[PDB]
Amino acid sequence: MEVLYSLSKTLKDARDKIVEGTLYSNVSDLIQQFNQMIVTMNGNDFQTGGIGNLPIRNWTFDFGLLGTTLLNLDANYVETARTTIEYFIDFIDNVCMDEMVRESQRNGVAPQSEALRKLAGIKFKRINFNNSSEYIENWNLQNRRQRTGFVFHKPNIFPYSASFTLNRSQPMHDNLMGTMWLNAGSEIQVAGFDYSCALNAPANIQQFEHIVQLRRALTTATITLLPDAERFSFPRVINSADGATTWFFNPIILRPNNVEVEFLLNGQIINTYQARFGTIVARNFDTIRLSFQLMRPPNMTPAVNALFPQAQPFQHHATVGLTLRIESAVCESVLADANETLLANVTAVRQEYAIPVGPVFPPGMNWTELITNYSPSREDNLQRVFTVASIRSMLIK
Amino acid sequence: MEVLYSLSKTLKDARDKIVEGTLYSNVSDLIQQFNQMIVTMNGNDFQTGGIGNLPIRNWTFDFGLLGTTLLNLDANYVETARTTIEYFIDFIDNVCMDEMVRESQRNGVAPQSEALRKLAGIKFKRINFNNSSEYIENWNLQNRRQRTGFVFHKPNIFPYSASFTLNRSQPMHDNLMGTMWLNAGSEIQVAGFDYSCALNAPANIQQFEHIVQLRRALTTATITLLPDAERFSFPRVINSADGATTWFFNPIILRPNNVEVEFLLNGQIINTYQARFGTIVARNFDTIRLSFQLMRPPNMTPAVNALFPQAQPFQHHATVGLTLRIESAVCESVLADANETLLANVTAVRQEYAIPVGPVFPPGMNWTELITNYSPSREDNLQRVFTVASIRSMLIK
Amino acid sequence: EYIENWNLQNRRQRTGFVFHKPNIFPYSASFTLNRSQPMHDNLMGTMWLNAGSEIQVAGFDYSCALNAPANIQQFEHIVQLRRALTTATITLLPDAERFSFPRVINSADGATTWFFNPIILRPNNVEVEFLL
Amino acid sequence: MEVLYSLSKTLKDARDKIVEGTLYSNVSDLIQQFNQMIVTMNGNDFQTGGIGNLPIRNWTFDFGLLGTTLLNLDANYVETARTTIEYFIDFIDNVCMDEMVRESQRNGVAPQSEALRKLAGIKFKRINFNNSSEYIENWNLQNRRQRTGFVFHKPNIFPYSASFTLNRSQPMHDNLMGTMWLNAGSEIQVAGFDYSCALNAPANIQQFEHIVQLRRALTTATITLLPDAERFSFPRVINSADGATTWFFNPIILRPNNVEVEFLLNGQIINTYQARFGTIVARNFDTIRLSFQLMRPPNMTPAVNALFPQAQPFQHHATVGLTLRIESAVCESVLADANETLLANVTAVRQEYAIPVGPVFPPGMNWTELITNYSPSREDNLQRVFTVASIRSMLIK
Amino acid sequence: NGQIINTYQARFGTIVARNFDTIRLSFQLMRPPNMTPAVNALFPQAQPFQHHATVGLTLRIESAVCESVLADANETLLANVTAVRQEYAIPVGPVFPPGMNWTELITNYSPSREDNLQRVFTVASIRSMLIK
Amino acid sequence: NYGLNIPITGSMDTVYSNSTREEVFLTSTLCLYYPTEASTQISDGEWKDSLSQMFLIKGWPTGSVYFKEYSNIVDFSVDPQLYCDYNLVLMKYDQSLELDMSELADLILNEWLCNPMDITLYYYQQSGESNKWISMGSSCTVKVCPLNTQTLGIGCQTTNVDSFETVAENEKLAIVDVVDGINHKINLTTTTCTIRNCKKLGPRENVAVIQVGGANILDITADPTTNPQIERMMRVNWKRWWQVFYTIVDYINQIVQVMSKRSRSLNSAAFYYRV
Ligand SMILES: *[C@@H]1O[C@H](CO)[C@@H](O)[C@H](O)[C@H]1NC(C)=O
Ligand SMILES: *[C@@H]1O[C@H](CO)[C@@H](O)[C@H](O)[C@H]1NC(C)=O
Ligand SMILES: [Ca+2]
Ligand SMILES: [Ca+2]
Ligand SMILES: [Ca+2]
Ligand SMILES: [Ca+2]
Repeated sequence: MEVLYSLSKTLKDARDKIVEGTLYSNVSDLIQQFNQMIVTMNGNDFQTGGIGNLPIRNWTFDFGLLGTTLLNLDANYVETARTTIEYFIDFIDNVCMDEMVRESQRNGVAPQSEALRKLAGIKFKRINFNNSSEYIENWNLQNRRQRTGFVFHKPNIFPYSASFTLNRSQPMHDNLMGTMWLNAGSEIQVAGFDYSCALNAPANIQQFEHIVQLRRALTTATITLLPDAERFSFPRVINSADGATTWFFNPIILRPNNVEVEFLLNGQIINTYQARFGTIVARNFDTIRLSFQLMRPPNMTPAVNALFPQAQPFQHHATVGLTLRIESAVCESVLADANETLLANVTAVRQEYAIPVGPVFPPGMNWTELITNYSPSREDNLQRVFTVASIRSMLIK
Repeated sequence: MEVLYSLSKTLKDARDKIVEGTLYSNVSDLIQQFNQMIVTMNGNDFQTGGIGNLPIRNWTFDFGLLGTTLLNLDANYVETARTTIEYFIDFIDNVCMDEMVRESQRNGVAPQSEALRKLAGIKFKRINFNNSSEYIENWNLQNRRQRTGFVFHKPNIFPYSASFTLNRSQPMHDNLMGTMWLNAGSEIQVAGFDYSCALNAPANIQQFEHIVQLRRALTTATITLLPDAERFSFPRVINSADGATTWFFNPIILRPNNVEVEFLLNGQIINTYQARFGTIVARNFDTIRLSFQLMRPPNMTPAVNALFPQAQPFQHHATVGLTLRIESAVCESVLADANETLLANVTAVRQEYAIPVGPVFPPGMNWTELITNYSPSREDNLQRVFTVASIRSMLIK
Repeated sequence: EYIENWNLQNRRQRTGFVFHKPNIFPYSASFTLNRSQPMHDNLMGTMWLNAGSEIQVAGFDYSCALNAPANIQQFEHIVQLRRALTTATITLLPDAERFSFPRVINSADGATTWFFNPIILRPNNVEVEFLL
Repeated sequence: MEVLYSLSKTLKDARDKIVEGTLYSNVSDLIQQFNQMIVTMNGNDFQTGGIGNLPIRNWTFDFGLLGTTLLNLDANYVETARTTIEYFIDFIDNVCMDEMVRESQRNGVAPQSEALRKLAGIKFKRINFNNSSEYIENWNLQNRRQRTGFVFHKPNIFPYSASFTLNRSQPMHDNLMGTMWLNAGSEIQVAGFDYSCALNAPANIQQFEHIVQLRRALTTATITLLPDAERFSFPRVINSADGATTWFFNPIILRPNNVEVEFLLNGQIINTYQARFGTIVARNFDTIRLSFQLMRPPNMTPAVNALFPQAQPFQHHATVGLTLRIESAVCESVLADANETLLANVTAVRQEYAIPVGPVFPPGMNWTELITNYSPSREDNLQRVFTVASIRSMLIK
Repeated sequence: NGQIINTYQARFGTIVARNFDTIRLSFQLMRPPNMTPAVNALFPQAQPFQHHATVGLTLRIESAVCESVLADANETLLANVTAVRQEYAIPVGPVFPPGMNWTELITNYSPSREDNLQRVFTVASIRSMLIK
Repeated sequence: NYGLNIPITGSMDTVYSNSTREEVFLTSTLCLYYPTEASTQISDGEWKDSLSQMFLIKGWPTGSVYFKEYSNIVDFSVDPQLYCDYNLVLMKYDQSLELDMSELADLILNEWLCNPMDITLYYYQQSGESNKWISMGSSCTVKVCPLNTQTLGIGCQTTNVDSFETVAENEKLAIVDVVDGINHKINLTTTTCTIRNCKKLGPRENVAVIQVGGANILDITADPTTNPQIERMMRVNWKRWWQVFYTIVDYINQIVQVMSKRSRSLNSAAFYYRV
C-alpha cells in the first residue's frame, strides 16, 4: 500500500509541479519518479471492482516517458503529461474505492482488492516515493510497530448515548434524585438533580458522580470544562426507565460546588482538577470521572425560599450541570473528526455502490456501533480503509 | 533553536523519504543534508535533563555517513539509516522535553537546556536546513524583528470568567436590572436582564452594555454573532455579590433590539455592526463593546400581558442576550486553540516529571491565569516552549 | 489547494474544496404556524434557526397533540442549500436548544407578540432525507 | 530479544548435539553457529541483577573457539565445550531472570534489563539463529504487524468469580429466584433457581440468562457443554446480599429446557446452539450468553408433587444448571493455561527474589486481578515476560 | 523565599544580610512592671488613655549588592535618563511609567521594565563618561 | 429487601410502550365516600345500583365500585378507614368546619407513622416539623403544659391542670402542633379520646379529597408559609348531589388518572401504627 500512496503522491506532484513554463531544474527529480512509475507499471494488467454495483474494470498500461533535456517546460510537454495523468488518476481512484469497499476479519491489515495485492508484490517496490502524510507515516510506524499517534480536532470518541440514572425514585416520580447525561461526539453533558434540593442530605449536600469509559485512551487532550450543562436545564417530560409512564422534570439550576474531574488511565489518577473550569489538559487517560455536588443554599431570599420548600410537593427541582468538550486530542487508533473527511469518504463509496454487509464493520458504517464495539479487528481494518481514503483524497476530492 | 528545528525537520524527512526502493534522485539532497548533520554532530557529548524527575541522559555521536553510490535504495540502506535515526530521534525528543520544562524570568526567548544552549553555538550553524513551519517562521521573524502572525481556530483569548453586575439592587433581590456574562474560550455570552421589563425606563427602552478587553489584539477575525445567549435563558439561583444570600432569576427571552457591536483598537472605532447577526468580520481589534436594548413590546397578547404587569411582584424576569464566537483569528502572539496541541504538549511534559512551580509560569500552567496576566516575559517563555513543542510534535506523537 | 482548484476549473475538470464547519446556510431565524388565531393561545408549527453550519428546528404544539390524528402531530422542515455539498459529516441530536426556553415573539405581521412556553418532549420517528 | 532466544537455542542445541562420539557431520553447522556466537560475545561485558534480592553479577566473555579438527567428537572436546556451555547457560539464566522481574508502564514491549538492552544492539545481530518456538514466532509476527496466535489447553481466561443475583428477594429469604455462577479458569457453572418452581411465572416457565464477557476474544475454541451444574446441586447456607444474615438453599435439579448458548463477537451473533450438549465449537467470540428455562413439569408423580406445593413453605427449591468447559482455544493475546508453566515461572522468580510490587502488575502476579483488568500495557508486559520465561525454560527447569 | 536566612535578636547597630528577599521586624511592647508615680499617672488602668504607648524601629540599608539594576544615592543614572526624557518631552511609552517616577517604577518592577531600565542605565553610563 | 440501593439506568430515547401486567387482583377498585346528606336528598335506594350500572359503561366491571356512607365530616374524622383502592372523599364544605376539613385532608392525603403516647406517665416532645400529635375519639380536650429544662411548667403548674393550656377542645380529631424541642405534659380525658405521636412520611395517593362546596380553604401543610394546591385536592361546585355524582362518574377516568393505585397498604387504617 506504500506503493499506492506513492502512486497517488507522484500523480499529485505531476499534476502540480509539471506546469507550463517551469524550469526543468524544478521538476527533474519528479520527472525521474514519473518515468519510474511509467516503466514499472507498463505491461501490467490490473482488474478492479466486482463487488456490489461497483463495475469490473480492466487497466492496461502502455504510456510514453517524459523528456529530460529541456530547460523550460512548454505546452507541447504538459499535453502529454495530462494525457497520462488523467488515466492514472482514474486508476488510483478505482483501486482506492475497491480497497475501501473490501473488508475482512482475519488479518485485516493485509491488502484485499487483488489489484492492491499485485501492487504489494515485489516488482512494484521501485515506485515508493516518500511516505510523508500523517496517515501513511502512522501506517509505517505501526507496521514496524513503534508508538505513533493521530491528532484530532474535536474527536467523536464517545458514542451517542443520552440516558439517566435514578438513585431515588417512586412509581409517581414526584420526588426523584439522579443524573442525566448525554455523551455525543466530543461533548459530555452531565446534570445531577434533586427534586428536594438536597433537603435531607448529609449537611444539605448531595453527591453526583459520572464515569465515562473511552474505548481508546486519548493522549495530550485539550479539554474545556464549563458549568451549567445546558441541554438539561429546561423543562422536559421523560419516558420512565422502561417506558411504563412519563415523569416531569422542571429544573432550576444552581452552580455545582466543589466539582472535580479525574482523568484515569488503568485505574490510577493520572490527572485531577478541582473546581477549575475553562481549559484543562489530560496528558493521558482512558476514563473520565466527573464528581460534583448540589449544596442547598444556606441563605434564601424569599423568592428562592418559596421555590424550595420543606414540604412534599416540590414544584421545582434543583439541578447542577457540567459540560466537558474534548477540543483536541491525540490517539493511538484512528477515529473520526470534525476536521477530516475519512469516515465520510469511505461510507460514501460504500453507500454509492451498495456493498453488501461484510463480516466486521456494522451495516452502513454506523459510527455509533463502530465505536461502541471497537475490537482490534475492527480497529486495524478501520485504519486500513481510512488510510486508503486518505490516499484517495489527495487526488479525487 | 533554529538548529533544533533543522534537526527535527531533517529527521522527519529522513524517516519519510529514506524508504525501500525509492530512487536516489528523490533523496540525494536529503542525503547531503544528513551527511552534513552527521559530520557536524560527531564528536560531541550532550547532557539532557536534571530537573524534576526527568532523568539525566548522556548523548554521544559517532555515526558513519550514508552511502551515495546506490542508484535505487535497497533494504540494508534503510536498516543502517534507521539504527542511526532512532538514536537521533530519541536525542531530539529528550532535548525538546528538557527545553519545555525550563523558564527564565529575564530573557525568556534565549535558550535554556544546556544541551540546546550548546546546539546554539557557532559550530552547529551548518545544520540550518529549512524553517518552514508556522512557529519556526515566526521565531525567525522575531529574531529578524518584524510582524509575526499566528492563525488560530477557536482561539481561547478570553480567560474563563462568569459574573454579573446589578445596576438596580435591593436586599430582597426582587426588582433587579443588570447584566450577566460568560467569557470562556472563544465565547462571549452576554445577557442583560430587567425584572420590571422596562416600565419606567425612558420610552420603555433599557440600554445594556458590555465591555470586553482582549489581552492581545486579534486581527482579521471571523466572528459568529447570534442573539439569545442560551446559558442565561433558563431559571437559575445565583449567589449574591457578597455571598450573603441567593437570588432567583426566571428569564423570559425578548428580542435584543437595535444591537450594536463595536470592535475597537486603541479606543477608536475600527468596525461597527448594527442589527447584523451571522458571520461578521473584525479587521483588527483589541476590545469588543456589545450594546443592546430591552424594548418593552407595546402590543401584547393577554399571555404576554399577564407575564409583564405594571405592579410590584415581577414573577417573570425579562432578558435579552447575545452570543459571540470568534471562529478564527490572527494574533501577533502565541495562544492556545482548539486545533493545535501545543499547550497540551507542554503541560503534559511538565506534569509527567513533576516540574516544580517555576518563576514565571502559573502553577500547573493553567491557561486562565496564564492569559489573564500575559506579561511580555510570559509571552517570551510561552513562545519559546510552544515553538519547542511544535518542533517535538514533528517526530513524537 | 486553492491554486489546485483554480487550475482544475480553468481547464474544465471536477474539483472540490474541503471545509471544516462551512457556513453554507444564510442566517435565518423564523417560524411558520399551521394553526393560529389572533389570540395566539393555541398554536402549532415550527420555529427554526439556520446559522452557519447549524440547523436548529423545533416543532411545537400548544395542545400536545390533543385533537391530532392518533395523538401524533407531524412536523417537516425543508432547507435548500444554495450549492450542493458532498461527502459531508453531520451531527444530529435531539432537543433543539435555542427553542426550549420561554420567549415572547412578534407575530408574522409584527402587530402583537405571543408567548411561547416550551416543554421539551422527545421527537419520535425522526427522519432525515438528504436530497439532490 | 531475538538475540537472546537465539543464544538459548544454540546453547540447548550445543548441550544436546555435542555429545561423545557424534560425527562432525552432525554438528558442523552447530559448531559454526557456536563459534561465531563466541566471536560475537567475546570482548563484551554485561551486568545483570540489581532489583530486589536478585544479586548483581558481572559477565565477561573471553573464550576459545570450539575445535573442528576431529572426525568423531571425543571426551576432551565435550568437556571443553561443557566448560564453556555451563558459563553461558548461567549468563542466559541470569539475563532472563533479570528481564522477567522488570516492568514498565510506559512502552512495556521494549527491553528493560540493560543486559538485554545491550544485546538488542547491532553488534549482536549476527547471533540470530532461528525463531522456531511458538512464543518467539508470535513475538516476531507481532514485531511486524501480522496475526499471531497462541494455542491454549484449558486457558485461564475467566477471572475467579463466585456470586449470585436474586431477581426476587425479601428479608425472610423464604421465596427466592435468581442465578448462581462460578467462573474459574476454564469452567463456567451457572445454576438458576426458583423456590416456587415457577408457579406464577408466565406459562409456568422461568427464564434465566447469564452473560460472561471475556477480556480477550478466543478463536476456534473447543467447548464442552453439559447440563446439571455440579457445584450448585446440594444444600448450602449462603451469606445474604450484604452479609447481614444467611439464607438456606436446598436444590432439587430439573433438566434445563430449551437451553440456548450463544457465542457473540462485537455484539453480533457468531454461533448459536439450542438444546445441544457434548462437545461444540465456538469459531470466534468475545462473550458467552447462556440462557435456559425452569419449566414446571405439567405431569408430576405424587412424590415430585409433594416436593412442589402451591403454598408458601417451599421446603425444596427447584434449580436448573449448566456447565461449560473450554477444552482448548486460540488467542491473539497471551494467557496462563493448565499446560504451560510460564505464569508459574515468572511468579516463582518474583517470589524467589522478593521483587517489590511494581507499577503495572498486581502484587504477587495475582492472575485473577491480572486478567480482570487486562489493559494494553499490562498485556504488552505480560507477553514480554512470558516469551522471556519460555526462553529461560528452554535451558533451566 | 520564606527561608529564614538570618536572625538578629535584640542586636542593634550595624548588622548584615547575606541574601534576603523579605524583612520581618518583630517587636513587643511590655508594660513596665514597676513605675515611678509620673509614669503611673501617665498610664492609667481606667479608660481615657490620654497618652499612647509606642515602640519603634529604624532600619537603613547602608549598602547592598543587587543582581538587577536600581537607583542609588550615589549614582546619577536615573537622573540622567529622566532629564533626557523631560528636556525633549518624550511621549509616555508603553513600559515605563509617566515621568519615570521611581516609586511607581519599583512598585511594579516586571522583567520587561527591568530589561529596559538596565539598557537605558547602561546607555546613561556610556554618555556620562563624556557629557557630565 | 427490594434492592432499594442500586441505581436504575434508563434511556432517554426508547420507547413509549405498554405496562405488562400485575396479578394480585383482577382489576383495581373505585371507592366513593359520601355523607348521609347525599342519600337523604336523593331519596332513593336503587341509586347505588344505578351508579354501578353507570360506572359499567365508563369501563369499571361490576364488583369494582364500592360506596361508603359517613355521618358527617367530624364523625368521619375519627379513625378514617379507607378499606379500598381508589378512594374519593366528598367533603361538603360548611362554615366553621374549615380547620376540621383541613385536619381530615392532612390526615388522609398524607402517609403517617404513629407511635403510642402514654399521657399519664411521661412528658413528650416533637422531633421536627414533620412530627404532629394526632388525637382522635368521641371528644378530645388536649390541655398541654410546656415545661422548661428544669421540668418546671412555664405559664402552667404541672400539679394544677386548670392552668394547663387548651390547644384544642372537644374535637373529634386534632392535629396539634407545639413548639419543637420543649417537653410538654399532656392532659386529655383518657377514657374517650386517645392520642398518638405521628410523624409524616410522604404523601398517600389513593385518596382524592373532593371539596364539594366553597372556596379553596384546604391547607394540608401545617407550615403557615406554604399552602400547596395538590392535584388530588379537588374542588367541585354543587347545587344537587345527583349533579355531583354524575360529574364524578362522567369524569372518573381523569380522577383515577391523577391518582396511583401503588401507594396502598394492607391495613385500612389511615396511618402505620408502629407501637
Ligand atoms: C399498547 O396499548 C395500545 C393502546 O391502544 C395498543 O394499541 C398497542 O397495541 C399496545 N402495544 C402493543 C405492542 O400492542
Ligand atoms: C385531665 O385533667 C383532669 C382534671 O380536669 C384529671 O382528672 C385527669 O386525670 C387528667 N387526665 C390525665 C390523663 O391525667
Ligand atoms: Ca396557664
Ligand atoms: Ca379538629
Ligand atoms: Ca411541631
Ligand atoms: Ca399552610
